[PDB]
Amino acid sequence: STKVVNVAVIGAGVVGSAFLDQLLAMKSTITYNLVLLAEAERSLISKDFSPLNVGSDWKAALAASTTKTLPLDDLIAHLKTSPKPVILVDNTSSAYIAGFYTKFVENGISIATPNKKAFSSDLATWKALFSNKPTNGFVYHEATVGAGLPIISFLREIIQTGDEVEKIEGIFSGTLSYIFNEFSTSQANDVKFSDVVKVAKKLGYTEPDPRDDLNGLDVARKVTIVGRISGVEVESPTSFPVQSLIPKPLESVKSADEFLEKLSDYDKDLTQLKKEAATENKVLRFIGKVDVATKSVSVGIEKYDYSHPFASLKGSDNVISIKTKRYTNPVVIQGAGAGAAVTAAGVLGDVIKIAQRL
Amino acid sequence: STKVVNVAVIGAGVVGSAFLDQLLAMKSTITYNLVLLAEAERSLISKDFSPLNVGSDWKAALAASTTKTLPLDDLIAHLKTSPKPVILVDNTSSAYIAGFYTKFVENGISIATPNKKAFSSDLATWKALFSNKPTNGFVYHEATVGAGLPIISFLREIIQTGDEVEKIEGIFSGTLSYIFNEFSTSQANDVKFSDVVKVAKKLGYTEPDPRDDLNGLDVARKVTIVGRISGVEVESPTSFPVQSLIPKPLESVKSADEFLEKLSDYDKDLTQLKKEAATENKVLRFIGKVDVATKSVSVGIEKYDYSHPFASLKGSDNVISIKTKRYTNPVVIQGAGAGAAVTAAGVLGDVIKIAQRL
Ligand SMILES: NC(=O)c1ccc[n+]([C@@H]2O[C@H](COP(=O)([O-])OP(=O)(O)OC[C@H]3O[C@@H](n4cnc5c(N)ncnc54)[C@H](O)[C@@H]3O)[C@@H](O)[C@H]2O)c1
Ligand code: NA
Ligand code: NA
Repeated sequence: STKVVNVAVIGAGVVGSAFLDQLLAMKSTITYNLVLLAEAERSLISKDFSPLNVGSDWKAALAASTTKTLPLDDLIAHLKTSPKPVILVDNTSSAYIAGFYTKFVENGISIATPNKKAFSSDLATWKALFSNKPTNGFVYHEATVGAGLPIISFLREIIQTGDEVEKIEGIFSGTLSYIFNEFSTSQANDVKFSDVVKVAKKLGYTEPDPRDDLNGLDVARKVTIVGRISGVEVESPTSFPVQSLIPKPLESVKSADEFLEKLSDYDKDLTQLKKEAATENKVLRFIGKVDVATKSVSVGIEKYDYSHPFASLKGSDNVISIKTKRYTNPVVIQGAGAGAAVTAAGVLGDVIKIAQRL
Repeated sequence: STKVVNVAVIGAGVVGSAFLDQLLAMKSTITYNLVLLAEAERSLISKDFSPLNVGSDWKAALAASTTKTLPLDDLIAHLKTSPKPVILVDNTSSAYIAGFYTKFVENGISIATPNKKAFSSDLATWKALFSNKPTNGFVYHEATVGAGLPIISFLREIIQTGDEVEKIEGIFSGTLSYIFNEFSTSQANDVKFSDVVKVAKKLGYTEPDPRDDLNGLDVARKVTIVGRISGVEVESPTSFPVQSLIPKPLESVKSADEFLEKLSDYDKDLTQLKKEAATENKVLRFIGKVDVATKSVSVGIEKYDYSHPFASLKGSDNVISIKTKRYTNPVVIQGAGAGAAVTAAGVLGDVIKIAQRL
């Protein structure tokens, strides 16, 4: 519905710029007018709400802008006056922006985003975002868990029709999936955890500092989200057991490059844990888990039989196994769970779901 | 104020019945009014367009009605009269009703359905899926391929995003998935093809006459749908290779129930193939296949290694493997692809998409 929608983009980084390219080249019966292109420093803004005149080369326009990005209270005071429904696309991982979601929604502005923040913080924030009071903006966050795979929309659809989630488990980290798919295979191999890690870092399958992947916070925020969708009132990303791969108190002691070279000093444990699993004919994988019956959520290493689909993941795919009252046999979804184009497409897909809803 | 959508249902069988229950139970910010229900010669029609007063038990109310079922032309006329957008839900498998789809849509009546007829006939009939006219209802057929799994919506989504499907292949028949799951397994099986069908027949996991499942026509039906969505203009479900499982030229004979009793005479070929695959650590599966580059579509048996996702299916499960420009590694979606509840949930899932879009 509404043949004309205004899109307000925040974020022009790795995911953000692919998103912009996809949004600006998309052909549809619905007209999507870009009215904001904000970055940390500069920002493009249509005071008019008419489409920003950038053709398909927004980078030169943005680079040439000396207008400072508006503080969110100012941005909303402006966007709320749009003559057509507005959709905020938050392509950042900003706590600051996330902190403003509720005010966006309350001002009738919808949100499409991969930012996990607002969905993995306060439990009241969460409820406020999905209240759907009249005229308030709709909030879509498909890309928060599983990038562009059809996961969250599928869960929400299912729950709406009356189905009930009972158990979920999955590998929601592309970096950790890669590491384990390499570190623990069916074939017995004496590969060290430290070697795989720094190898992953060199190939670039890691955040600049691998510790931002090994701590499990990323996977913990995603399970917080999936758990709450499943009806488990998870308090926070740290209110349940989250097994960190960062070697014990030798953690918040080091500093980047130090951590890496210092890591090899612990391959002992994982080598022996992997061995015991190779005894029980299982492999090690890093998972996120939800159990609604027991209202128990968790993150960490778990063993999986060689037959299990988790042991045959290709590359660094993500996977979610979903058991509900109706799907007694698991619904299993695999595929890239990260990557610029695929993640931006999931966000774009969310923009399309909102555009038809408005 | 509250958005309202009137729902008109045709068919209260295994699926429709689950659909109706789910519909009357669902709680949403949008109000769905059941304004018409038709099953065989009995219909419940709210001449008022107010929600049918089915009290608690809609079955008892349907059975009590003395209102005859309206010819389709009179049904359309009546529906055009509704004060609110109407969504027709065809829970039949009728090629006759299917034949009236165009009339419904060009008259502003939307459609949600598990009925594959209209989508798997000739190509020109399929082309009539785009709102050539601005007063055209929508057409959703999610449950036509893979029950309630997120397949068709996912395919259409990424395509809109700019992605391009290159290859697809999956198990699309619940019955045939069940049969091959019993017949060809990883753990040294030994059952006769003959026996797998006879039992699937008694449990009612196959059409009253399993030949309608073995001729492979149904998967060809769903392949025609997927292939079209993928940009391959499949002429019809019989314009491409389809491997039939009804024993050689010894099908166009039997009086039907005769078939089952004479089937045990040909378990040889498949028993051989079965053994061979096992010898190779592979399993046998009946699949559908589409290749967009070569515009090649087909269905039939294929072998898969024990660790392959197509070897992890349970009972009536089915799967689809999608390789796209962005997903070099396929995203694989699996789970129940048949069954009252899950299918009805797929249809209601579409009813909800349409309602939000209206
Ligand atoms: N990189 C991946 O593979 C991947 C996979 C899934 C999800 N994500 C998520 O996608 C989002 C985008 O990540 P990314 O890789 O593009 O990060 P990035 O750092 O490359 O881009 C972030 C952008 O946000 C801008 N920004 C930050 N704070 C801002 C503010 N207050 N106002 C305006 N602009 C602001 C930055 O200037 C930058 O252009 C994050 O939420 C990330 O967690 C990333
Ligand atoms: Na996702
Ligand atoms: Na489906």
